[PDB]
Amino acid sequence: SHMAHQDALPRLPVPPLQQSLDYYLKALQPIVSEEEWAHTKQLVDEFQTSGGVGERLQKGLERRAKKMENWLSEWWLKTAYLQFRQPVVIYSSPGVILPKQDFVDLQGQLRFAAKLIEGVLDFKSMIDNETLPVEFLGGQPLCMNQYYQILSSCRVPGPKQDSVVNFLKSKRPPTHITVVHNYQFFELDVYHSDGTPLTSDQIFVQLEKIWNSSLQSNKEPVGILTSNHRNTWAKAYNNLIKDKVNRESVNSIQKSIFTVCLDKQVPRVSDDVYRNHVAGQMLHGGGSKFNSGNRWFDKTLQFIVAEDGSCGMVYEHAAAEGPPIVALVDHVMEYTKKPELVRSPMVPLPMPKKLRFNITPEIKNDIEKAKQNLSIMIQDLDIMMLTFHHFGKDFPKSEKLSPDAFIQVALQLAYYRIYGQACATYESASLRMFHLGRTDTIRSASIDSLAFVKGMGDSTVPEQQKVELLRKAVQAHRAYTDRAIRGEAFDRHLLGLKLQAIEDLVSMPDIFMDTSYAIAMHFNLSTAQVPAKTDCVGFFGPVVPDGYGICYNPMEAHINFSVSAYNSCAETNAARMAHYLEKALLDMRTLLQNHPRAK
Ligand SMILES: CC(C)(COP(=O)(O)OP(=O)(O)OC[C@H]1O[C@@H](n2cnc3c(N)ncnc32)[C@H](O)[C@@H]1OP(=O)(O)O)[C@@H](O)C(=O)NCCC(=O)NCCS
Ligand SMILES: CCCCCC(=O)O[C@H](CC(=O)O)C[N+](C)(C)C
Repeated sequence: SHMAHQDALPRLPVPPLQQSLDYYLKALQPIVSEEEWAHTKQLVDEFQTSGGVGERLQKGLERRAKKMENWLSEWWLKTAYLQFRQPVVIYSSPGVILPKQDFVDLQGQLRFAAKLIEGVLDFKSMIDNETLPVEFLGGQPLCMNQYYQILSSCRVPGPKQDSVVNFLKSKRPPTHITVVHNYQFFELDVYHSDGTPLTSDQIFVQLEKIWNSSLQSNKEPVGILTSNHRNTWAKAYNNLIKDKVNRESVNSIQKSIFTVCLDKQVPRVSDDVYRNHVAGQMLHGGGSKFNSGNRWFDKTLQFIVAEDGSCGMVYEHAAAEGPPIVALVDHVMEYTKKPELVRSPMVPLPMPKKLRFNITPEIKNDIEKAKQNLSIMIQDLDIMMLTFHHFGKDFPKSEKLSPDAFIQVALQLAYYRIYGQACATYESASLRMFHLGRTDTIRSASIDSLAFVKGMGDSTVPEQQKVELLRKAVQAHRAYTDRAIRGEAFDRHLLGLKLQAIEDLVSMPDIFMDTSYAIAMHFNLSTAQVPAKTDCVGFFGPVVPDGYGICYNPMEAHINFSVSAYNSCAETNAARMAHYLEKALLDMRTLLQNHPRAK
């Protein structure tokens, strides 16, 4: 970002070896057997002995930190995304459900879309001018690098690994966005010759031309190709761009500031599954027969505007994290609520260029294969959207407890109630207080949380006694959270030690081939909090076949929840997990209310 600000930021540290290993052993106690823990304990001692393997790997990481801006940056981006070969849809690209808008006709839909585009361009002005306000977390300045990765960027299919292109700072920065309607892409300039951005009224006029130039959905949904396996898409992509026209259209899409998807009307569904269907529409598009072909999942930022008033977005994870994305959302949404002023008669405008695609028998086959693949993915995705209206951050705070920790502890309780045991739990932690920092792992399953979930369901433990255990678990989780954001967690560290071993060309350390580590890294619960002023909520698929994907936005009086699971695993059920979570939160409130502290 603004290089001045970035330079004053501390560099991602490398936690002490013995410290991280100690935290690791503690986080394992609640998720592994005594026999397994005892063995790991032995591997740890040997691993960190003087003159041992761990010490050499640690030294390597410290050297890496001295010759790079962030010793973790490239490794993370690579292992977490660029090398992740599964489809980006559902398994990687997070989806976001925004507050439903009130437009009831085409003009209204296009009206909001125009306002949204203008709001994004407004936010972009701060990025180009580097005037974007500095943010804080834990009272520390935060990295703003992510904001210069979301716009005018795109992921690119690679035979072995993927790459990312960013034109935000190219010789002549893109001044156009891409609009998709009925699977057809259009190149739309949102800036005038002089350099000033088009007005909402002006953008609206352009969207109309675009909409009328693609009234029928007869064209092939070429964009659905971006939802297939990366290896398959890499090859299909290479073929697709062999045509001059096709390559030209793709280039326009990749360079576009961002994409706006004008989704078509979808079959009315039951009211008890409506929100789940809107979440699916934002995450994957619903299917090849709906709006899945009306997208380009390699594009970093995709804003979706439904015909029935619904709206949201889906973004490619290799670019940024949640906070930056939601920050842009809060600004855009708040912008669409701003009144109108200058309604002067706008001057004529050019016809948005239509990014055509020359289909061939081979390309057609690729599209069909993509449809088939996407159909399987969607059929296996189990989503449950839960709006916890009972309460929000308000109650936990009135109890002098961290809301997020309260929620995480509630999730642990809910899981234990269902399966009778704890499980490796992952909660995203922001490392933005460090230059180029992304995230680390907060492990919600601990000695204190397990002690709580056990005593909580113990009909032989005094209700007041469960209160102490509850507060202790919450405090323990808050402590872990504070350490994580300060670069004191151990997950990314341990990952670094393993990649370092690989780089040092030494045999894989036993500690990394240990069963305990496999268990610890197999997150049956993958979660993250998406704080936002806008009453929205994010969602993503589970990270493992037998796990859940839980995302939430804690508001003051309520909490927006999203729970995902796979139908391939009979042991998991999104609705059930959501219900136990809701009940878990309530029971914890009841417990605390039944035993006030003040007198
Ligand atoms: C882990 C994380 C979410 C915790 O955030 P947090 O703001 O500390 O969450 P908390 O629940 O502790 O605090 C929320 C509110 O409760 C309050 N609070 C916390 N502890 C409290 C206490 N003991 N008593 C009273 N109030 C308390 C906070 O002041 C805050 O108040 P606000 O509503 O006025 O802002 C954050 O540190 C982080 O890392 N976020 C990034 C996650 C991410 O990257 N997500 C996207 C992944 S792609
Ligand atoms: C709208 C975005 C909601 C959060 C998505 C998220 O948490 O992505 C995580 C990023 C990280 O922790 O590195 C990964 N995860 C989805 C697997 C938790």
